[PDB]
Amino acid sequence: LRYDGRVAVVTGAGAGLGREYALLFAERGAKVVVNAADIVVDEIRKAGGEAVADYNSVIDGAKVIEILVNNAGILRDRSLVKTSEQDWNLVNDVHLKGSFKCTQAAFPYMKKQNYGRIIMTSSNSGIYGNFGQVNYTAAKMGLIGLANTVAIEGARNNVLCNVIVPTEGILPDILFNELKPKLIAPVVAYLCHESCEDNGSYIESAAGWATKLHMVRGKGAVLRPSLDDPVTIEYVKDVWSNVTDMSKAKHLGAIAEASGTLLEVLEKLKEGGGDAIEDAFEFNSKELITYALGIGASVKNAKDMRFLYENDADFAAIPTFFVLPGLLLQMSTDKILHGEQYLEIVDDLPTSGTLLTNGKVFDVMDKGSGAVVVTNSESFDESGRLLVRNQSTTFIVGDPIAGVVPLQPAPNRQPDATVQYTTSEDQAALYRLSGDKNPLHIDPQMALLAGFKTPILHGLCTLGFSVRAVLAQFADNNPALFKAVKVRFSGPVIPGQTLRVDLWKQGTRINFRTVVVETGKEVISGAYVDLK
Amino acid sequence: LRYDGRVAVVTGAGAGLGREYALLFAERGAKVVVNAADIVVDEIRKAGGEAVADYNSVIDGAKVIEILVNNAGILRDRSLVKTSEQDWNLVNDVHLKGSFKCTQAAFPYMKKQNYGRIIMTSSNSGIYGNFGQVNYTAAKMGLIGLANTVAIEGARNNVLCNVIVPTEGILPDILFNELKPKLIAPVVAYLCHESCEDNGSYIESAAGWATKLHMVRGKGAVLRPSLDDPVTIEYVKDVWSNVTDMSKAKHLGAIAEASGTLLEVLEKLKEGGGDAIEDAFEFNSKELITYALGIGASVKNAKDMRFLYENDADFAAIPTFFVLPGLLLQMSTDKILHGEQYLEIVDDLPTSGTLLTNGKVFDVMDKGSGAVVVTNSESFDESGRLLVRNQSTTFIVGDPIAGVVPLQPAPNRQPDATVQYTTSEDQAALYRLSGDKNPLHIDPQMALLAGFKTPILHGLCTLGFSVRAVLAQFADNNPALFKAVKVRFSGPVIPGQTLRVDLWKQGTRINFRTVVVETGKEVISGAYVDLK
Repeated sequence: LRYDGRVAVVTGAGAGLGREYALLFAERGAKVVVNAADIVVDEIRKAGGEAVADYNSVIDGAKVIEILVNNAGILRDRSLVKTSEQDWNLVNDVHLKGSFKCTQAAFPYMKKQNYGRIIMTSSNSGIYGNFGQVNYTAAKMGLIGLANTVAIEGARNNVLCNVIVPTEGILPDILFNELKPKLIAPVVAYLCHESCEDNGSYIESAAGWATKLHMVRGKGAVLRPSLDDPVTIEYVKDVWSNVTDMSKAKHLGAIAEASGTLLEVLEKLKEGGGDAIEDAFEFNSKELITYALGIGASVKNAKDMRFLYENDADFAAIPTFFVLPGLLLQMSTDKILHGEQYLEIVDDLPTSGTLLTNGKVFDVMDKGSGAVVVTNSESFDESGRLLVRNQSTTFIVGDPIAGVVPLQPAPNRQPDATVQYTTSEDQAALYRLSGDKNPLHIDPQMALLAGFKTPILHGLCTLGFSVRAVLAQFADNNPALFKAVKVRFSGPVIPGQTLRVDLWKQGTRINFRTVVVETGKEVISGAYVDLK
Repeated sequence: LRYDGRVAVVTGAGAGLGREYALLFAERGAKVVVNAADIVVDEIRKAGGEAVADYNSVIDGAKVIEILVNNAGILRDRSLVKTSEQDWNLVNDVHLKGSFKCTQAAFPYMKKQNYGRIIMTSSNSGIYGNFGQVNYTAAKMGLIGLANTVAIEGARNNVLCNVIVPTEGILPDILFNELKPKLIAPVVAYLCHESCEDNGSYIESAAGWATKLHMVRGKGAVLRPSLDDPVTIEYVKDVWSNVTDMSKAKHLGAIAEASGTLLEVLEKLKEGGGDAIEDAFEFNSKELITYALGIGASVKNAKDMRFLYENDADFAAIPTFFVLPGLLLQMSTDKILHGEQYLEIVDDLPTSGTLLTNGKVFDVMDKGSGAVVVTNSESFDESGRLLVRNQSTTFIVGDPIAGVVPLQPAPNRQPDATVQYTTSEDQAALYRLSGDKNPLHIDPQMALLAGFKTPILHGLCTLGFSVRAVLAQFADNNPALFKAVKVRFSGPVIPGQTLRVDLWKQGTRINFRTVVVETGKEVISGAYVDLK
């Protein structure tokens, strides 16, 4: 890996980092300008290489120019109140202004040639701050903003610009003896080679180790209940833990990205409001298979492999998996017997990704000794495609409007088919791993407090078993044929009990009901699956 | 939420952002200095408030001073080659130098009072870069490095410093009409209130929305095979995808953190070398329970609740769970019949966290038509406590040294106890979710290619069942009494088959063997558990 036919300019090449950038560049074929200087020139030459000396100050970069590594620097470390005009000025001049001048003078030559490699030297002191160094930390972070723009103005003509970040009392020998300039030079050298396509990077390096730094941005938070309200200081406070929550932080690539996300916020806020809920749902094959096993899919069934092994050619979710994002969001906060469920697949389903879901109360009813709340939820993928409609009906102890999906009673005749599934005693202990942690499905004491003699199976688990019976029986176990499910949860199932699913075929629609065999009791009623 | 007994200074308060910072501060009780100015003073006064005018330039901050929001600015947008002396200078002077001067003059008053709130104005242009703006982007990122140090020098006396980041052609009305200065003012106001303890923050805000930005740092990568080798450009290249891998990126709080991690790298490299492997293992109760169910723990057993429900007062891992970090790391790359396993718990086990694990080949042997590789692994928690020793022996078709843990043959007499466990047909389909995805435990075609007639259960799953028999039988199901396990995997188990574990008690040590009941064949041999 060489640098034949290349000219490199190193500022502050008299010593330290610069000096070693000089030697390595010459070592590997490049002809070098050492911007003190004479000692390095003669040493490069004697080692068998081509190089010229330069005595110019970085303020005067035009004469320097006539690869560019900006490395010259000075120190004038003072406290804040003790940092004078000359202190501020001389540090800002050599580091920031100087790098600008020198990059300025070199660029035309690099762009008209369609090849260029520029380097700025920043430091952790700039990145993090450091007591008693305002001038220097202002300057070295300034070099990052300089580079960010030099990178962009050079991009389309192969003129690239990156940032190198070279990291009392007594150090341990192993550390002190590895903190040497010779070990950082090759990172800089690689960032200045033809094969490198890095542009706008921050690379930290020392002691023969390197990493990349970049800025990330939190999800953040809207600062008013609606578009029709102002922003009050009291709201900013009440919402500050969300503003500064970095747990979902992301890196943006360019200013237009930073600018284009505001629209989304405003539109969301406008279409609905502050009485809406939002959350992220990450998944991969692991969660898909965990769920399928939770609802009884088994490798004893050849047709189930597709739901149980990620490398199967037909690997897919059982589509009721997509009740979870809606479910978890709606039970995460309160703004509770799960009584009815509706789920609509609207588009082809993926096998992984990061979903965005919303939550809105759709309808509230009054049933004497109780209230019914109908909650509507939509799930979208990362690019913004709508995947799922979730409508859930809850009863809170203690006339539906249009758009509330009604139940359909069983066709008054013998079922066309029946399917029996035995559940295991661990069915709920397994199903709850898909995210529904309610203690009444596992903890005897909490089940009792919720009015059950033993822990009961999740209603949505029983729905899972039922949709599986529908799909094996009427859709050849093809999940892409599933359109929608609607269900009333009408009774408790105990893990270990046996289910029978009664099915009636009526065109597109499979009516069904689910009975616990040992008691004779109905546990899913008024229910159907729509196929495609 | 008011600002009584507070004096605030706003630069560039004549218009825009500044103007509205002026009004809100006065609106809520503070007496204000509007640094054009007269129009704002008279308007603050008429609205019923106290404020004075100021005509001083930000370069001359001493006269301004006699809360500080630095907001004055200018624009001189030029291309890189077209940015002159006056262009660079005037933008750097008003933004960067000006903010310094003004913060400089105000600090003494804030520190000797033990109360202070300072604000710098940066921009996304600085943070990301923007074509044709070098002077401005250099300056606005410079303000971040300025603030980073002002924050630190003010911290111990309640003098806090934060950064506000206020975000052609035709915009949509909804966006254009919300991009107004009045909506950003309260974020700045909150960052300048007594209740706020934010120091060194970057807060982005616009259109009644806000988030926090911060710099993160990748795990990075060592740039040489050992401490005895130099760093070559060729190695930096070969290793560059690891250097710039941001998938494990973390935020550091201070420069000393950035500096203190280098030592660890050097020491690691020294103790061993480049012939070692490293990886991260994240877990919580979900993975713990997924694993316990995978090895047969069941809510039918009262003593198993502790392994199956996260809110149980005795919630714990079954300790063989901690074979996984070692296992996954060692099978992730090659640098394969699993023949023997050893696992030592060295310290109290947690129920979540992020583990660090290493991998080193300990011994290689030559067994005629095959080679034995003994691999050693250590797992540590986040603070650095050693939790696990993992020694695994593999056979690769086609004299052990000290420190290779030997097998111990069964005591020659009838077992003291026996335990029978039926596995389910889905045992491997479930167990593989704990991370061992080898297709031969699930896919018939791949099992065959690996020389098995049907998919076989993972050997480590069978070890799990066996240690469970040991713990229920001899340790009262107390996982904290488990010290170590050693095993030869001596035959295949098919999911659905029945296991019997034969146990012999001999003080601290429980010898055991595991037999498939239906065939009569031994599947775990030469094996023991050490208890505490």
